[PDB]
Amino acid sequence: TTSAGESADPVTATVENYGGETQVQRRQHTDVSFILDRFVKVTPKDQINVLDLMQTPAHTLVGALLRTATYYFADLEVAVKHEGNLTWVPNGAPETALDNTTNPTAYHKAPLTRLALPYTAPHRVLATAYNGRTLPTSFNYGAIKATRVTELLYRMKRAETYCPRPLLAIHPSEARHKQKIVAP
Amino acid sequence: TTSAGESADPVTATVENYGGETQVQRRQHTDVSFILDRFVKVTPKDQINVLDLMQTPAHTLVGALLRTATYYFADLEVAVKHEGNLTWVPNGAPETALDNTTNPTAYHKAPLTRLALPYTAPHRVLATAYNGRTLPTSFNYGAIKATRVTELLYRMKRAETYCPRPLLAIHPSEARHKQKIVAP
Amino acid sequence: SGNTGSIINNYYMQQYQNSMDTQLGDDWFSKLASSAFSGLFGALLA
Amino acid sequence: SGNTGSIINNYYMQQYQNSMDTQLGDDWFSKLASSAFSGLFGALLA
Amino acid sequence: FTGPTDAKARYMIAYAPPGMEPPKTPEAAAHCIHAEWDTGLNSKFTFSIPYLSAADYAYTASDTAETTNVQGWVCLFQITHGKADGDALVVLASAGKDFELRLPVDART
Amino acid sequence: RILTTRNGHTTSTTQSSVGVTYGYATTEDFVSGPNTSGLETRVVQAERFFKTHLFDWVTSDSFGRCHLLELPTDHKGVYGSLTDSYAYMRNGWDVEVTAVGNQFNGGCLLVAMVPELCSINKRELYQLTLFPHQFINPRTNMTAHITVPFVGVNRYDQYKVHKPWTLVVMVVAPLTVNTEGAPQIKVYANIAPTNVHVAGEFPSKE
Amino acid sequence: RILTTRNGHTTSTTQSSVGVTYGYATTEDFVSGPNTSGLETRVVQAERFFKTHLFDWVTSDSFGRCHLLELPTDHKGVYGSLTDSYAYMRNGWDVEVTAVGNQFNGGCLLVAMVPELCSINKRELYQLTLFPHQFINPRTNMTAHITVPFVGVNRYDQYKVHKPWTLVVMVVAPLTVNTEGAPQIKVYANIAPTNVHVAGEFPSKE
Repeated sequence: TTSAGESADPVTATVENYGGETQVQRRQHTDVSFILDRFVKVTPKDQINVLDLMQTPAHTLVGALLRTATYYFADLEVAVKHEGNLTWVPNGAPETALDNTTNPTAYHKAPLTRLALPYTAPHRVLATAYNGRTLPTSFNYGAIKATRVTELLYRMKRAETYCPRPLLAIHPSEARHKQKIVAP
Repeated sequence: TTSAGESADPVTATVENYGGETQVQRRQHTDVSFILDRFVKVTPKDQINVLDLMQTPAHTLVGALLRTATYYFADLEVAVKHEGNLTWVPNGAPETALDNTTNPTAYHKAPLTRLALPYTAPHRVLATAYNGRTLPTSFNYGAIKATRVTELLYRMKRAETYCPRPLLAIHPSEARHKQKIVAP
Repeated sequence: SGNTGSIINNYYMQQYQNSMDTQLGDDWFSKLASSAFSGLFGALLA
Repeated sequence: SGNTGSIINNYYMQQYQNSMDTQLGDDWFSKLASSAFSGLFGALLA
Repeated sequence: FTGPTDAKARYMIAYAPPGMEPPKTPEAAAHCIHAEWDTGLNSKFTFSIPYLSAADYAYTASDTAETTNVQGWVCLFQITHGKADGDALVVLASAGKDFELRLPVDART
Repeated sequence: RILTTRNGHTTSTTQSSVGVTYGYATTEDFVSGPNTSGLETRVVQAERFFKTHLFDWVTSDSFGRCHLLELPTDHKGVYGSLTDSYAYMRNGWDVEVTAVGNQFNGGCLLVAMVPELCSINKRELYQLTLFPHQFINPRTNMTAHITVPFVGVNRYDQYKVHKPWTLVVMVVAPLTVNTEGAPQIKVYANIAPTNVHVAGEFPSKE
Repeated sequence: RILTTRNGHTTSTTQSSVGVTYGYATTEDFVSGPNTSGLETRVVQAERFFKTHLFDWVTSDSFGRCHLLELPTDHKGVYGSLTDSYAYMRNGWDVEVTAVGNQFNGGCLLVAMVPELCSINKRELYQLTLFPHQFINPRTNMTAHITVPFVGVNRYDQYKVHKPWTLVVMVVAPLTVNTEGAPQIKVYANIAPTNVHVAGEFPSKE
């Protein structure tokens, strides 16, 4: 298949060009909503934790894939291991609210607390990059607080992604990046 | 019933030949799916355990019957006693993935964890023998890891078997293999 | 189908409970056993 | 819609389980990929 | 192709399957699945590397105990050229119509 | 009981046939799957008989003495060259085994086609009949004929690293000569690859 | 003027095509005659492009300088093995000849397919256009494409003793470089056997 390379119009040659046959493909595993819909661990702070998806480590599956979207939307789920009661507060709340129990507060129940939280930002959508490095403080899902938080996991629900950005694999020093693969 | 013995065409004489009467038979207990669909214990390794049905001891009911099939297919269930969280990883995964929590990870819950896992090999079917003793490393159901695994049980679901192979009973030294049978 | 005995539908979708089979384009031993010769090869007296 | 596999309706109302979207007045990349040229630009011999 | 209008060349791309060392010359590679093309008004050429393997799926990662590549080699040759010394041929890669990825895994990286 | 088998431009006729045993199936499974991306082709020119000596059955051989022949084996014809020109292949086998003595010999051989045979133990020989097979009993016949399809965890194979089938001949009852029988019986095999398909053309050595 | 030619799992694309010259016929004559008694077969796997360097066209070459390539030539692929496995063969040729310099070179080459060429004399070169041919003129094109059928006094041939076709490339106007043209032009051939049929299988070397 020859074409004008300067154009940018996508070109997709197939094996039929030399007598082959294109097969069937099932791409459920690369569906955006599906792939981001799983828990990812984040290292927490002792007490006040602002819920911010950018805390996800950039090399993790969720962290890397989220960063390939410049704008995104999603509801949220958190699983938290904590001592004492856990209090959540919405986007825009005064930090002082974290100590008042009428704001969604989950009483301790071993071994952890799982909660479904709604998108709560004033923007129609959030971003992973903002040309204004550092993101506006309004880019968050509220905050939580407990006597001590030991584990914090995020899970994106109903995710939507806009405008793809670079996604980098590891750069090998050798001809191939070799890893020990699970084997009996 | 006389016939050409060199042929190999199955011959099944009946008691009717001498005036008897063939009865009704119910063979649900020798159905392949049914008989393999039960847990079998395997001795585990402390931390990393590659899920491999060939780990089943050859003399056990499940181990022996599985080995009478050269090719087989099945989904899987595992019951595991472990300390810390249990992480499972699919066939083909880098061993390093066993430490990342976004891969299916079950948080500890006494007294054990039971999980349903899908067939995940790149082959249309797996084998109990391969003429290439030793089996290709791709013949597995992924791997699990925990701080310490104390018990591991496998259970084959929706099992399919192809091409029967030898199934041996114990060879007696006497005229009959005698065992103490449960009695009041 | 094997050793399962619940009368209620599984709470989870089939797509999650098990792997899904795909098609392209006791079978053999059952046919072999069923085709077995079961009579007498010769003539029968009384 | 994503990684969810329960066959029963959620016990809680949608209005509580999730935030509710509002209207005003794979979309783009799916269309872009589907519009890809997939042949030969010239004449074909045998 | 990125050379000037008075630079011409003819290239060859081939796919050499696993099981034998990859070809070192265009003549030897001719026996593999391959395509040849030259420069002109259209600067771009696209070629589909076929999926050929014993199993229905291949691994994305490469095992450390894997010395010789399991899936073969892509071989880009230059048949000849006309005053194209130092000119650059840039190459890109994209997924084909039936490219498929399955079994998500978080392995670090 | 005359049987004539034809594979390409080669035929084999026997007047002491006991029929043919079809193993595991009557027809091959799908030859065009996603693993070859429609690039596979059939090579009819390779579907013909090639020959090989197995062993000499003598009176001193006792029960359990066996001979194994992994397939594919060394082939110096077109089928053999295919394994050097293509990376992936698949084919079934049409197997004819011969043991000619006379009707005054006694004893018995069992010939079977066994998949994935990584050596077999003594007690397992007692159950070799679980595999596609046929017997050679001098009082009745001198020829065994078995036909099997391609099998394997993969739709196509790499014969340089894997042999799906193993032909096995085993003595079940020792050979007897009794004054008028043949003093010994040489066992030969006449084999033909069936439905051979190849994919992934290799480069040359130049 | 883009032309893509496909022969088996091999393709060749040119953006400077002048079309294709069909020599002596558009289709092959009968492939099944009485001389092969219905034993002939087609080998599709051999109908693909193989390559070879011809010569380097330099400014010192003058009118009449030619290069001959008898067909079939040494082939290290499946087509080549066919000549060692079968006694009789026949096939046509799909020929593509390339001479890449740039549009600032001058001069001209004539490429022709000539049957039964037992050397040609100087004056006869003036009439080389009587044979299937095409010119390569740098100001216009870099590729010549000719397609010819099998020819001969016999319906099938024995390539070990006879070469029905000879590819010939001749300089008609000497190469000029003029400051901006390529300093020299290497001439290459991309050839594919067409409609290959074989008959009379040979024994092996074992």
